[PDB]
Amino acid sequence: MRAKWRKKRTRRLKRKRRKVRARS
Amino acid sequence: RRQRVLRRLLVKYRASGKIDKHLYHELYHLAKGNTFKHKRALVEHIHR
Amino acid sequence: SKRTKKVGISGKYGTRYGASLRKLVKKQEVTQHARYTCTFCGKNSVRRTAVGIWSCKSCKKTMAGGAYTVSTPAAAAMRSTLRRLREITEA
Amino acid sequence: PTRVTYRRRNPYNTTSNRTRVIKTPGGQLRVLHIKKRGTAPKCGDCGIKLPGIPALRPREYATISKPKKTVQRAYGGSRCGNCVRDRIIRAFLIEEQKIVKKVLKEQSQAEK
Amino acid sequence: PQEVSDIKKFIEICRRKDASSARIKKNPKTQQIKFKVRCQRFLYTLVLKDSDKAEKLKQSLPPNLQIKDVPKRNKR
Amino acid sequence: GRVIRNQRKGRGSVFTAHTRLRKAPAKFRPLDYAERHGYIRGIVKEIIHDPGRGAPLARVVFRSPYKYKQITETFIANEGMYTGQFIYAGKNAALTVGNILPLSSVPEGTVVSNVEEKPGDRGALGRTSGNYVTVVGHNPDEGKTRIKLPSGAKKVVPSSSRGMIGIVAGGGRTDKPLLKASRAKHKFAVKRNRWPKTRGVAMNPVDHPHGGGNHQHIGKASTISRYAAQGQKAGLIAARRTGLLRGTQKTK
RNA sequence: GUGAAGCCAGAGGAAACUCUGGUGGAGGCUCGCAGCGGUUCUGACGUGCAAAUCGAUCGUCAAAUCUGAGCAUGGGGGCGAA
RNA sequence: UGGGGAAAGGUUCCAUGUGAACAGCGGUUGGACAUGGGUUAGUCGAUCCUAAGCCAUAGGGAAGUUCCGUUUCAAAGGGGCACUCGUGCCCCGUGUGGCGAAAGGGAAGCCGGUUAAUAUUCCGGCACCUGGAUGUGGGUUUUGCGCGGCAACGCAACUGAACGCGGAGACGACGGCGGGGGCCCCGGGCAGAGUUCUCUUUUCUUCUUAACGGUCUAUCACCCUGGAAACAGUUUGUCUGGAGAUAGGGUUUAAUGGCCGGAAGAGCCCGACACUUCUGUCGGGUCCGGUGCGCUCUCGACGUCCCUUGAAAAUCCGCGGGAGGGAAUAAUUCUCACGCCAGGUCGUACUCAUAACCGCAGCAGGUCCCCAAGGUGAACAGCCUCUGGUUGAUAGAACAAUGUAG
Ligand SMILES: [Mg+2]
Ligand SMILES: [Mg+2]
Ligand SMILES: [Mg+2]
Ligand SMILES: [Mg+2]
Ligand SMILES: [Mg+2]
Ligand SMILES: [Mg+2]
Ligand SMILES: [Mg+2]
Ligand SMILES: [Mg+2]
Ligand SMILES: [Mg+2]
Ligand SMILES: [Mg+2]
Ligand SMILES: [Mg+2]
Ligand SMILES: [Mg+2]
Ligand SMILES: [Mg+2]
Ligand SMILES: [Mg+2]
Ligand SMILES: [Mg+2]
Ligand SMILES: [Mg+2]
Ligand SMILES: [Mg+2]
Ligand SMILES: [Mg+2]
Ligand SMILES: [Mg+2]
Ligand SMILES: [Mg+2]
Ligand SMILES: [Mg+2]
Ligand SMILES: [Mg+2]
Ligand SMILES: [Mg+2]
Ligand SMILES: [Mg+2]
Ligand SMILES: [Mg+2]
Ligand SMILES: [Mg+2]
Ligand SMILES: [Mg+2]
Ligand SMILES: [Mg+2]
Ligand SMILES: [Mg+2]
Ligand SMILES: [Mg+2]
Ligand SMILES: [Mg+2]
Ligand SMILES: [Mg+2]
Ligand SMILES: [Mg+2]
Ligand SMILES: [Mg+2]
Ligand SMILES: [Mg+2]
Ligand SMILES: [Mg+2]
Ligand SMILES: [Mg+2]
Ligand SMILES: [Mg+2]
Ligand SMILES: [Mg+2]
Ligand SMILES: [Mg+2]
Ligand SMILES: [Mg+2]
Ligand SMILES: [Mg+2]
Ligand SMILES: [Mg+2]
Ligand SMILES: [Mg+2]
Ligand SMILES: [Mg+2]
Ligand SMILES: [Mg+2]
Ligand SMILES: [Mg+2]
Ligand SMILES: [Mg+2]
Ligand SMILES: [Mg+2]
Ligand SMILES: [Mg+2]
Ligand SMILES: [Mg+2]
Ligand SMILES: [Mg+2]
Ligand SMILES: [Mg+2]
Ligand SMILES: [Mg+2]
Ligand SMILES: [Mg+2]
Ligand SMILES: [Mg+2]
Ligand SMILES: [Mg+2]
Ligand SMILES: [Mg+2]
Ligand SMILES: [Mg+2]
Ligand SMILES: [Mg+2]
Ligand SMILES: [Mg+2]
Ligand SMILES: [Mg+2]
Ligand SMILES: [Mg+2]
Ligand SMILES: [Zn+2]
Ligand SMILES: [Zn+2]
Repeated sequence: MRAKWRKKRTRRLKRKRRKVRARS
Repeated sequence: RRQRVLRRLLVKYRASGKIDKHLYHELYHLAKGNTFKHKRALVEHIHR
Repeated sequence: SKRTKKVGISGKYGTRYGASLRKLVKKQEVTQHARYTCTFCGKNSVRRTAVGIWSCKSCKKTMAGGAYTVSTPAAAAMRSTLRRLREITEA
Repeated sequence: PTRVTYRRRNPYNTTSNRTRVIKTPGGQLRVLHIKKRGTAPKCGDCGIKLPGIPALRPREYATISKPKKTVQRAYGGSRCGNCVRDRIIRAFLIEEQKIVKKVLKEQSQAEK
Repeated sequence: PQEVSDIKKFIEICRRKDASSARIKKNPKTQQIKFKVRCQRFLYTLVLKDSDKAEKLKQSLPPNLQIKDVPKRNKR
Repeated sequence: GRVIRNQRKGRGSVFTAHTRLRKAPAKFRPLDYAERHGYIRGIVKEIIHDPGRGAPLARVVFRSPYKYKQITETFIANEGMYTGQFIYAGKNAALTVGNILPLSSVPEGTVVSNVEEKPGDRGALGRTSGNYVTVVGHNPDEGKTRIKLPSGAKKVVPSSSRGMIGIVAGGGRTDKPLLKASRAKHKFAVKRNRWPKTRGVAMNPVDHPHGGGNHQHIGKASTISRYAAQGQKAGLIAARRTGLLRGTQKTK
């Protein structure tokens, strides 16, 4: 799969992780 | 047209059982040569 | 039912280019359109693709040969010379 | 027997201006512009078309799920499967020939 | 447009946040009744051959969304 | 007068070479450590035909001794090579058809092809359909080898030059007549702009030295001196002799 | 319109090989529409429709055939089947 | 001499009005004159990529305007992470610019209606693509990254970094043969129309189904059992078979095929009532078969010709490999279903020619393409007709010579 497809998926995971740390 | 008519008839005879494969194969090459003028001439040759 | 007495394959040229010139080209055309037995699979299906390329229609092997023949007398004579020279001298 | 016309500015028949005739629910004869036909992918070694994979233009393959684009085995795409069996057999026998060659050379010629 | 095969999941479709509206069309000549619902992306259609079950279906679906009758010769 | 035809060909505007359909040039591998001391082998993938040439080309795939990849090459194919064949290159390579090994590791009397004038220039001599060169003798001290070229001349090359065993494929291409004006056009239409060609005697005096006249004739000796100004060399240049070749040719 | 290689069947012969009927669809082959070209009437017009056109009659027509846009060669230079 | 376009023209397009001038006669008419009006796009093009080719950079020539040079004797690049905060770290490295196609390569829109003048854009209905954010359902896991089939392979999902291999984009001319859509042709039925001194169960017209999806199927090829000479299968055209045929049973590439949605609510054809107009309302019908060396477009399997073998790049996917990461009460980097947001810039009127372009002009000249009905006939020949389009080229009277054409 092309690189932009992989960058979007890993960027999503990073955003989800920061929100959890901010909440907890 | 004539080649298709003769070849179609021979397939019908073999499946039903009127002739076996050894006579079928010989008649096939006889039809490729200009031997049988029409459908009636071919069935008459089969009877003999 | 032979359709020709002597002209043969080079009958497509009609009455042009002179009798002698048609004979030389016929000598070379006959041998390039024929079929040769494969040296690998053994079937009788090898035909020329390019000016010096021959390939088998069954086993898909491709070999480089002569212009209008699978092999040339000069090239054939060299394999025997090379084989004979190599094996006695080094063995 | 009504005649038709193009619907775009290109007036030439240039292998990218492809049309087919349809009849519309309004009882008229029109022209509908269509794309080109996809080609089935071929095998890596032999060069024949692989079975079980559809034929589309190169861009549409990005919208289809993975299981529809492959076959569940080693070298799922790009290899027919007859060639895959040849690889398995050829690889196994070659290594076995290597074992006997080294034992024969190491033992029978380095015993001194 | 997409078929809904049976009754059970059609009411499931109508119980969605984006089910804007719905309508009923009946064809007297062929003795057929069609139920259509309009969602965000598709327009699901349910086909009923009988007429008795049509009455039960009309009242089972949620009362929030509207139901129409699709008269003849809709005005432009 | 004006500029004659054979003076214009040097400007390179219309008389250039057509190179759209040619993929790569034909060369050996660069001289490297592996091929100077041992040998490496590669697979023959395809036998292809490129326009404007006889002698069908061959594509060979080698590995890389320093990096995780493989390199494809392009050779001139000797008669008898086949797809899937293993061919070897190096100093210790075996002596079979298709191998590439330095000219020193070769007995006298063998025919080779694509011989390097100097070690490392990747092929200069004997690379046309059905041609080859022959080794004659060695000089183990001050290493140098005598060879015989297709024209008959003899040459001495350094002993480290390379060559590929066998005869260039393509055989006797030039035996059957072209027989048709169109066939000649197709042959040249993929090489250069040199067909057809006009006789100089039918031109006008402003165009060519052979010029005009009330009869078509040259008017003066057709053998031109070796040192003449450009625009004068139209004819037999620096001819040693002339006429039908009856006897044998002393030069060798 | 003509009907080259390859293929099928029958007949003759000691053999080498030769006859007859079909099949097939090769060629800078051929008659002939559109296109392209421009032989004759030394026709029409010749202060013309036109600073090269019009009519009848003609040459070639599956190949060295006809053609659009993009790019290159510039004056003692270019290009030229001359 | 019909219906639409490329180059070129630039308001010639539509409405209302008009004395002169122009339309080689007239003129109430006009492509003329005067005053107003008209060209709506995430889906059609440009924009993106490269071809022949052109021009910067490193360097060398020339008194100089400038000439050569395009990877060349160059220290020439880009990727990831974390910090309160930009300014701090860590890998890889052979290579490293732009311009150049409205006919090449290429993500995505179809039907109905509407204006004096535009619409694949505006209105109504039903869809799709790319990019960016996020939640529910279902899936997987305590044997940590799914099951089934001998097999070809199947299904709604079903981890995969560096580096590497392969496929698609991606390609000639001609010849006969077979399948599909459209058109033409023949028979029956329901409506309306023409003809009728006599004949004709007669002659003519209407009877339509889009994009986008679901489901069942269609040549080549491939897999399993088995083992062929009294050789067999088989094309219009002799190719195929112990390197595994015939035969029996299976898997799969390819709808412009059948049925259902969309969709009869639409469009079209008749009949019966309403009336200054703003205005209409309500009834019925919208079927069933046959034929072929027919015409046109498209797809597939074979074959012929070459000292001729018939472009490149952007872009997209699969595989080899195993870096990293992750649950037992939830976690989850699940390419599955549904849902949330956004898509900028310029062109779009009209002619394309015996009057809108070039020939001094409203000139018998010249200028690249798409669609293609009936009869006679070998036929895109010539001659007659239907749909659609014109009836425009200064006119009236007489019929000597000499002319041009027949
Ligand atoms: Mg990658
Ligand atoms: Mg794996
Ligand atoms: Mg050289
Ligand atoms: Mg020339
Ligand atoms: Mg000459
Ligand atoms: Mg002269
Ligand atoms: Mg002179
Ligand atoms: Mg002189
Ligand atoms: Mg003479
Ligand atoms: Mg001819
Ligand atoms: Mg003309
Ligand atoms: Mg005259
Ligand atoms: Mg006069
Ligand atoms: Mg004339
Ligand atoms: Mg006459
Ligand atoms: Mg004539
Ligand atoms: Mg051209
Ligand atoms: Mg000057
Ligand atoms: Mg001069
Ligand atoms: Mg001068
Ligand atoms: Mg010329
Ligand atoms: Mg018009
Ligand atoms: Mg008016
Ligand atoms: Mg006037
Ligand atoms: Mg007047
Ligand atoms: Mg007036
Ligand atoms: Mg007007
Ligand atoms: Mg005006
Ligand atoms: Mg939107
Ligand atoms: Mg587009
Ligand atoms: Mg843009
Ligand atoms: Mg770029
Ligand atoms: Mg420059
Ligand atoms: Mg400088
Ligand atoms: Mg550009
Ligand atoms: Mg294009
Ligand atoms: Mg819209
Ligand atoms: Mg709309
Ligand atoms: Mg999306
Ligand atoms: Mg869950
Ligand atoms: Mg993988
Ligand atoms: Mg192309
Ligand atoms: Mg058809
Ligand atoms: Mg007909
Ligand atoms: Mg009827
Ligand atoms: Mg339908
Ligand atoms: Mg249909
Ligand atoms: Mg079978
Ligand atoms: Mg329906
Ligand atoms: Mg209706
Ligand atoms: Mg009605
Ligand atoms: Mg007819
Ligand atoms: Mg056509
Ligand atoms: Mg328009
Ligand atoms: Mg036109
Ligand atoms: Mg004109
Ligand atoms: Mg006709
Ligand atoms: Mg007829
Ligand atoms: Mg006609
Ligand atoms: Mg008109
Ligand atoms: Mg008069
Ligand atoms: Mg008179
Ligand atoms: Mg007269
Ligand atoms: Zn073979
Ligand atoms: Zn394979």
